Amino acid sequence: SLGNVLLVGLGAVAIQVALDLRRHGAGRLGALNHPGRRSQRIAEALARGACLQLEGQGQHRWLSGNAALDVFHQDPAELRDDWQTLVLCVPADSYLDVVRGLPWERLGGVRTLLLVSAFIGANLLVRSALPAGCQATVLSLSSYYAATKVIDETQPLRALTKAVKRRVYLGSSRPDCPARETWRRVLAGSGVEVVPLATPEAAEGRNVTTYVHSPFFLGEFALARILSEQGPPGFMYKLYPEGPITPGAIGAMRRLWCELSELLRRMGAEPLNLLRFLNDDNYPVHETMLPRASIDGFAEAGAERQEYLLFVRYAALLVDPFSPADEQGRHFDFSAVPFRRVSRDEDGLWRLPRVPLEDYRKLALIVALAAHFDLAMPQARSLLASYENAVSRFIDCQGASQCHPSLYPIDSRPAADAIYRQWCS
Amino acid sequence: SLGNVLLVGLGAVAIQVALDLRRHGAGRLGALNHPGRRSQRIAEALARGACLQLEGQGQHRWLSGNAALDVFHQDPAELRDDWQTLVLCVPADSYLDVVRGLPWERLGGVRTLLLVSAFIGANLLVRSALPAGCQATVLSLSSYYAATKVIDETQPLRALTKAVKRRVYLGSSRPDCPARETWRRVLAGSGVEVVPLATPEAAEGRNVTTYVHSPFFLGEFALARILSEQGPPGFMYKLYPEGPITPGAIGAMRRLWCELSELLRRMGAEPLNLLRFLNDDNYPVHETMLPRASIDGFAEAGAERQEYLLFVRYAALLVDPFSPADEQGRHFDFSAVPFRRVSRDEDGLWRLPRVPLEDYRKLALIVALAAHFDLAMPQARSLLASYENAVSRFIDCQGASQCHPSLYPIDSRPAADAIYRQWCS
Ligand SMILES: NC(=O)c1ccc[n+]([C@@H]2O[C@H](COP(=O)([O-])OP(=O)(O)OC[C@H]3O[C@@H](n4cnc5c(N)ncnc54)[C@H](OP(=O)(O)O)[C@@H]3O)[C@@H](O)[C@H]2O)c1
Ligand SMILES: NC(=O)c1ccc[n+]([C@@H]2O[C@H](COP(=O)([O-])OP(=O)(O)OC[C@H]3O[C@@H](n4cnc5c(N)ncnc54)[C@H](OP(=O)(O)O)[C@@H]3O)[C@@H](O)[C@H]2O)c1
Ligand SMILES: N[C@@H](CCN[C@@H](Cc1cnc[nH]1)C(=O)O)C(=O)O
Repeated sequence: SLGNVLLVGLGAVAIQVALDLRRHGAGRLGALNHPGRRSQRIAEALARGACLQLEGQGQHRWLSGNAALDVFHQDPAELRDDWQTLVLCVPADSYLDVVRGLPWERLGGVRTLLLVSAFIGANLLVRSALPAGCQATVLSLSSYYAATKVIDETQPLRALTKAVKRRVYLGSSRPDCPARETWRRVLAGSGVEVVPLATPEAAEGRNVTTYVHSPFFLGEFALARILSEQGPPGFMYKLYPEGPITPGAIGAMRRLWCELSELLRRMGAEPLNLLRFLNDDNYPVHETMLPRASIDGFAEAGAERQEYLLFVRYAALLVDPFSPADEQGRHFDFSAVPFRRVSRDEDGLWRLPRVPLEDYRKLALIVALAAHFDLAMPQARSLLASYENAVSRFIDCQGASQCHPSLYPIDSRPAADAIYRQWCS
Repeated sequence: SLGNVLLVGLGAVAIQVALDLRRHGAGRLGALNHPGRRSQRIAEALARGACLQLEGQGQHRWLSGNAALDVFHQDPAELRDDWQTLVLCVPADSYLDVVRGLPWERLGGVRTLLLVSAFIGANLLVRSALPAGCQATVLSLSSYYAATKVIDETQPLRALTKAVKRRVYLGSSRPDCPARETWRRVLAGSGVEVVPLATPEAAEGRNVTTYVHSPFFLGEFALARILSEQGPPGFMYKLYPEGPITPGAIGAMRRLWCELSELLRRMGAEPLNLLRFLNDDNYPVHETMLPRASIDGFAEAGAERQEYLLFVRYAALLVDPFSPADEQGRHFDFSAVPFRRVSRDEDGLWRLPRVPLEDYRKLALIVALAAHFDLAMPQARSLLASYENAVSRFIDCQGASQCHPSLYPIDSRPAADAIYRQWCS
């Protein structure tokens, strides 16, 4: 079945998954999280008798439950060969470090490894990093299937899920993989439809953040908010000047979707209809704003129409059109997610929030991979250089000695080269 | 050059105009307001010593002043022939009525008649009703040049100008007409730029409400709010579902602009660039939402681009992007102007607000006029039909005995025919 399940990285995602895993019945449930303040707080909470707790918000409160953890490790040396399934709940830009850091000499019994938020090439990269003869199947879930946050870092085991996707996709490094069906069931428990696809890259090409975060949060407006310490953070999904969404950002979104689509075709995977994907799998609007015919025909509609429809879609979501109206006729301000900004870590060094550091690193790797398929991806590269220039000016102003080295530019070509070699086996 | 000036319709517009007239320099100032409760209060206020009182709000505090009314009539037949200039400050739907009611055969001293909110064809309609040989020049202003309101019907001659337009247009029935220059200076005193055009219809075709109110407030969503009794009233300039703006309504806007522009051309008037007119004459947005080259090139853009640009324009104006940002990074909610709705009058009868009643009437005339130039105007007719069917069902439900006669069907063909006859003269 799933056997004993080890969660790697015990954050908001891991707690949602733990709930769904305990509904399905796992056998033993463990977690490994690298040493640090969070791990320390987790161990204290578990030692005081706490359990993982998940709160569903609003119409999701039916999801609420508690789940028990059998073992927690903040030290890989105590791991023994007790685990059949590994679930990576760490940031996706850390998958390589995490897979290299795992004690595989002690994990020979692992037969499945699930990437909960994969990107194009993640399955191949993880496999290139496995030890020789490893025969764990690697599974790529397209995106994390919910929106979950740890409310209060002082209660590190309590998370709140505010939203749930209608549907996600799941590929496997092993053809016709039986494990996909198990995960379909596991996630069905929280209301999500899991669509199995014949290839990990087909699933990885349906990672929603690659298509949305890249054009919106790697641009000038977003980085200016993110790299700022004074003034209001702005809003991530509002129109200029309150947020980053402009016709030019929408054009970037269209042009990058075309590039990513061509890469997926060159790796043997069917691209997606971006508008139907956003509307049908993530969050819809009314037929008056987006006609069903326009959604289904998006890929054939021509660039100007395509960009008009994407803009309408994001404008139509500035509020939640299905939320209840207030006394005055207003709907919930769905678009007001403030931007998280740079902050100083415990060593005094400036650090970047995961938006956009994670989005930058995923795209840099996808671009470097695409060069092996002779694909230049100029729109992706333009968004990379926009991020690089903004961060470089922030180091200039702030001083290098003040900045965590994750702010410096990272070389994606070794990883791309390992991905491509793995692909050509 | 203005001589003695008779203001016809002593309401908010007239008070503002009176003060602008006095700043420039005029003769005696008279007013003609037809009988009614308002004229009764005016008469008492005048008997108690009242003046015309203008107050400018905030920025415009410098507009404030008082002006004496030298004469007040309610009965057109009591007018003496001591008037060189007439200014029609009544609703435009009453221009024909007013001109037909005046004893022109003993008003041979009138040299100028100014229509303050002239619709397409208004100049020609007014001239239609003048006696042969009448030598008065008819001037057409594209629209009233401020936003003005009598605060309290208790102090009937005290008005509040809360804002002043950027620019209006003025055309004259007399080619290269002198009095045009005089009125340009008079209104410039308020801060508006007045642009003389070569014919009356060139100016009449630059009324913004014809192009915006028609598609937005004659549609199904706006009428459902306007005819609504209970529930929140909604917002005139927000997107569906909080307001009437949808891709479909923007399509209506583009198509109606096409139809109006062809009518103007057949009438000898150069039409306008809708996008340029909205941005430069009404409220601008930043270059990143609407590039100047896109604004200037709008007429030549192609229908899909044009519709996208129009939608961007209204979406960009959901908040005032030039308003100061608050602590949270939000701008002023410029789009939350609630719909005014039907209400019972003095006699208990349901009345429609000026929006959309005056807009329906203006558009009905334009469509009837256009038929004489062999122009079907199907978009305009679809909007008229939507209004008529909605208002017709409201009468069905409430009962005609409960509805004011202004809600009943109208036939604008007799006025259309006279405009056309005068135009062919
Ligand atoms: N949360 C969401 O709703 C959401 C939405 C979309 C996508 N995602 C995806 O899911 C990922 C996880 O989100 P999350 O919210 O669960 O994150 P999170 O709460 O920050 O948790 C990640 C966990 O992994 C550990 N971790 C972080 N960085 C690591 C590294 N370099 N090496 C090893 N362990 C590390 C963390 O511990 P420390 O804090 O101690 O490092 C923490 O326990 C996101 O990064 C993204 O890829 C999540
Ligand atoms: N005020 C603005 O800011 C503004 C802005 C844009 C457009 N406009 C346009 O300009 C027009 C005038 O506006 P307003 O605000 O001044 O309206 P108002 O306050 O209604 O004033 C109209 C005045 O004319 C009188 N009147 C109406 N019909 C008449 C007739 N046939 N003969 C003589 N007097 C008559 C009214 O008397 P009763 O009340 O007794 O009928 C009233 O005193 C409006 O229709 C409006 O669409 C005004
Ligand atoms: N949040 C997602 C990215 C997709 N966001 C949604 C829009 C949205 C979310 N909240 C307010 N608007 C979208 O673009 O369709 C993720 O990170 O996976």
